[PDB]
Amino acid sequence: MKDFTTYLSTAPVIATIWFTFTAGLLIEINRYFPDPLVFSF
Amino acid sequence: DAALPSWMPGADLPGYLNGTLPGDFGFDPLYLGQDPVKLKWYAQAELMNARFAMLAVAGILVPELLSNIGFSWPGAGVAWYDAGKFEYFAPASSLFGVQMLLFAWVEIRRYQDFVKPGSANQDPIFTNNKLPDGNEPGYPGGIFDPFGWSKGDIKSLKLKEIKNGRLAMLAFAGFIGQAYTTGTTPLKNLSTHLADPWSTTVWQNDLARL
Amino acid sequence: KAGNWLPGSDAPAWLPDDLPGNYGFDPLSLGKEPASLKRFTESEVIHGRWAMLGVAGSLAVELLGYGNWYDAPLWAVNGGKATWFGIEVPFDLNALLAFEFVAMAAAEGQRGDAGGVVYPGGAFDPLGFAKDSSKSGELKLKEIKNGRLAMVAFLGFVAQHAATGKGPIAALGEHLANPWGANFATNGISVPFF
Amino acid sequence: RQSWLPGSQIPAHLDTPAAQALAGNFGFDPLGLGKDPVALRWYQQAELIHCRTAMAGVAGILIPGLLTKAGALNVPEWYDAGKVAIENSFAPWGSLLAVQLFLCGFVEAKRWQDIRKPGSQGEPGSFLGFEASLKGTSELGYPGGPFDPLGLSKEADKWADWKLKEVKNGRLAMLAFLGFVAQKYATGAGPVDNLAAHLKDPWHVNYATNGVSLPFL
Amino acid sequence: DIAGLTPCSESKAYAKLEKKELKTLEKRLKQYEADSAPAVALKATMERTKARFANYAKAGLLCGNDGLPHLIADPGLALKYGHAGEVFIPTFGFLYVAGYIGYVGRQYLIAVKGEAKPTDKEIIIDVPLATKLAWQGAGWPLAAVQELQRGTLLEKEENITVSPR
Ligand code: CLA
Ligand code: CLA
Ligand code: CLA
Ligand SMILES: CC(/C=C/C=C(C)/C=C/[C@@]12O[C@]1(C)C[C@@H](O)CC2(C)C)=C\C=C\C=C(C)\C=C\C=C(C)\C=C\[C@@]12O[C@]1(C)C[C@@H](O)CC2(C)C
Ligand SMILES: CC(/C=C/C=C(C)/C=C/[C@@]12O[C@]1(C)C[C@@H](O)CC2(C)C)=C\C=C\C=C(C)\C=C\C=C(C)\C=C\[C@@]12O[C@]1(C)C[C@@H](O)CC2(C)C
Repeated sequence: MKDFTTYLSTAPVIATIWFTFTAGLLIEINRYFPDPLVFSF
Repeated sequence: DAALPSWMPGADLPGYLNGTLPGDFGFDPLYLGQDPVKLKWYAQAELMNARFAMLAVAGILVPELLSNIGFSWPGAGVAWYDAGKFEYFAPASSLFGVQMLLFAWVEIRRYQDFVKPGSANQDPIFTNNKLPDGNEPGYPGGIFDPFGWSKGDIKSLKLKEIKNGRLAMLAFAGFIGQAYTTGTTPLKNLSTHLADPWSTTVWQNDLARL
Repeated sequence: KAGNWLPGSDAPAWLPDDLPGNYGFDPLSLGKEPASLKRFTESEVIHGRWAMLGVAGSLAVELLGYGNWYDAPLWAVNGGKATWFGIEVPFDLNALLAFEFVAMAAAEGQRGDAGGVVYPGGAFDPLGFAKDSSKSGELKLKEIKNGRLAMVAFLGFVAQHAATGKGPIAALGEHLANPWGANFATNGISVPFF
Repeated sequence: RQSWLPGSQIPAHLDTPAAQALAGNFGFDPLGLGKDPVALRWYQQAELIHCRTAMAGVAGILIPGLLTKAGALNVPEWYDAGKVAIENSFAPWGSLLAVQLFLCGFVEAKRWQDIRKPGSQGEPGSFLGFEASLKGTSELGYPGGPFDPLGLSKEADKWADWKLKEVKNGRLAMLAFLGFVAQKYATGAGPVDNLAAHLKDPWHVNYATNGVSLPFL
Repeated sequence: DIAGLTPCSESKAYAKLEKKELKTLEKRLKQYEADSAPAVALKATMERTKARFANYAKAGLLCGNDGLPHLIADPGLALKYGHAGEVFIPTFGFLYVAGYIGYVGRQYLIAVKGEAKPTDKEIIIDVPLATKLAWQGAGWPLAAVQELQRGTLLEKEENITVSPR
């Protein structure tokens, strides 16, 4: 499955995975630390 | 290695300990004396801690012994861990000051001997006085050997010195530990162990203390 | 080469034997460079002469009864009317401060324009004791040794006063009254815990 | 090889002769910060200054802390000692910091110009003869001379291990100061009191049982 | 008291807005039973609202006449009056991450420039290389400064230019 993992390394798939990751990280940060208007913690 | 004595018969000793130092039984399981410079330092450190610990265990026991026998000192019955609170002609302040000045002198002399052997074998004032040439660091001799030893017997005596000194260092470690755990004097600990040795082990006392 | 400062320690190679006061004491190797060493040789004798005068004065002001060296300048503050041997002097702090600036500026500028001069025979050797001879070398050694002793003694003045608050002679009397209850170890300053 | 990770691939810039001479080289550079030899030199200097400063400061924290836990002193906690010392002082903290920044900027600018050109402060005529003793030594960060009174750097037998002891105790002390900071922010007590509370109940008094370090646990 | 802005802990419009939002939420809550899924949701929303207002008033935020928190962008006013966490601290917090992204992408470009087909290493990402560089880009400020001081961050006049320069 060298070719399949080459496909997963393509720009659109890697972009989808990375932005799902970034968006999920931000979403979980905003779930556990809701409404962060200022850096106070 | 060789057929020398060993702290563990049959154990493959490290090798850099080859009998040239007194009390060489190959015991270096941490390999602290692997480098010969560190070994040259640790030999003198062992000698010094040993001799001071021998003096210390003497000056802790024979006062305890002379007090339990029933002789009269002003400083009798005062524990070795309480002799600092004792009152003397001078406060401990001045005593430490004088002690540290005098020990600066003599310990820097000893250190000059260790750095450059054969250098501190002469007086500042009375140059007619000197220590005999050919001595080693840790074994000055001369006025430090007035009763006339060191003619023969010297390896036997160095082995004896370092054995008694290791025993005394262990004894002082034991004085500290026993006075911190039992809170009493060491010979009274001996007496409480000889009263009933089977109910006064360290295991027993430490289990009862928790 | 007069002395060793550490019996057994062989002397540094940058300290010449012809130097008055050479015991081979340069463990920091400050005088390894010859120009540095020349400046230091002049500054040592200067510090030492000034310290000899200073210790002589701090001892004479107290042995004669006019207080200690530390309390002498408290006429400028705490009032006025400077005194000398009991004779009050008609100079306030500003006048003598300015005259000292002027006079010492003239003197030390005349000394600095001379380059490195530490033994200026002539107007400073009227009684003719040093002509670069055996006696001159011996006397230079005596001068530098008394100067080193006086520097140590003035450092002792300062430290003993900062620790005790007494004068030199007052502290000496305290020590002679109780050599073991009155020393550097018995004040709560020099040794940290006691 | 004495690596930080025995099976790691050590970066090639820490295996060079110029880097294996540095004290405490265990191949730790996972971010590649010293791939530039000039940057590695500058960061070795930074490591040495941080390590010596941290050693001095952590000693001044926990040695008097241990001595006031043992009654020999009454030094306040390191996070309280500034207020206490400035309320007994002759000067406000502003003038103190100003004098300190001048006196430290002087010597640190001298050290800076010695880093820029090694052996440059020995330019004759700069100081008053003392510049002679400010050339440093062959190794940068190890100036010697007046900074070496006891002459322990003049061996070439204990020198590598002296270096190693310095850098290792210094890395340890840097970690110790970071730990002082974190333990104050997470416990509100002193470092020696933190050690005591851990030694009286290790399995329920640690960073896993404060509410700060592991909010999820 | 920076620009006529009152703290949100002392402003009455801020409390009015809090109670207004809570009144909206409870007027929605009155329609459902005690513990419904909508009731649970609205109670959680009310708790989040109260917590948000408490946490904004606790953070020393300044409020206007409308009772809304206003941020202080100026360093010097933010650091004098304790408003550095509003715009000043998150400024460097952002710049760290943005330089992180840029430095990592830059290092990836420079690393794939060496290959025979650098273009196919850009549509098909070298994921191990990219992850290595993403992990070691945490020290991007120091590495960027040291690359700036060597003169190797910038290209010289080998860049291409139009005919009138
Ligand atoms: C450029 C304009 C802009 C700006 C400045 C902001 C700024 C903000 N928005 Mg707004 N927003 C914008 C555009 C903008 N938004 C747009 C266009 C939309 C419509 C799509 C929105 C919709 C929107 C909503 C709906 C919400 C926000 C929220 C927020 C806040 C987010 C706080 C947060 O998530 O903490 C995150 C805190 C961090 C510390 C994250 C930093 C990132 C990383 C994790 C730091 C690195 C740490 C470490 C080094 C990582 C190690 C490696 C790792 C892999 C482990 C903040 C005030 C939220 C809020 O509460 O506002 C008050 C909110 O609910 N925004
Ligand atoms: C320098 C070494 C060092 C030492 C000896 C200690 C020791 C201690 N710490 Mg501190 N700490 C350190 C560094 C250190 N810390 C650093 C660098 C941080 C920041 C990450 C912290 C953050 C921290 C917090 C937040 C808390 C402690 C606490 C404690 C105590 C309980 C241990 C614990 O909960 O895990 C310590 C937590 C860690 C994350 C481990 C960091 C250890 C580092 C990696 C160095 C030591 C590792 C080394 C290989 C082995 C020990 C060396 C030692 C023999 C010198 C204990 C007295 C707790 C306490 O006060 O309990 C009373 C507590 O709440 N520490
Ligand atoms: C010089 C060696 C030496 C000797 C002869 C003693 C003797 C004694 N100890 Mg002490 N002790 C020592 C060292 C020594 N100790 C050291 C180094 C420590 C620190 C860990 C202690 C800590 C300690 C505690 C905490 C207690 C004792 C107690 C005792 C007594 C009972 C024995 C016991 O419970 O097991 C203790 C045995 C050990 C801790 C093992 C140490 C063995 C040493 C290192 C080597 C022994 C040398 C040799 C192989 C055998 C002896 C030969 C010769 C002396 C005849 C007894 C009087 C107890 C007591 O007070 O009784 C009333 C008690 O509670 N000891
Ligand atoms: C202590 C001192 C210098 C000490 C220097 C030492 C130890 C140097 C040691 C080393 O460098 C070497 C040698 C070699 C290196 O390799 C090693 C080290 C170790 C680094 C100078 C004092 C120098 C002291 C001097 C110059 C004192 C002058 C005093 C005066 C003028 C006093 C005046 C007054 O007291 C009166 C008269 C009346 C009062 O009322 C008014 C006043 C003004 C207070
Ligand atoms: C200087 C220092 C501490 C100095 C402390 C001082 C002066 C303390 C002073 C005081 O307390 C006293 C004395 C008394 C108080 O009353 C007053 C104050 C003033 C408070 C700490 C440095 C502390 C520095 C620290 C902790 C640095 C840690 C760095 C690390 C871990 C770096 C790791 C890496 O960079 C490498 C090594 C390689 C990369 O490839 C990978 C990564 C991981 C990035």
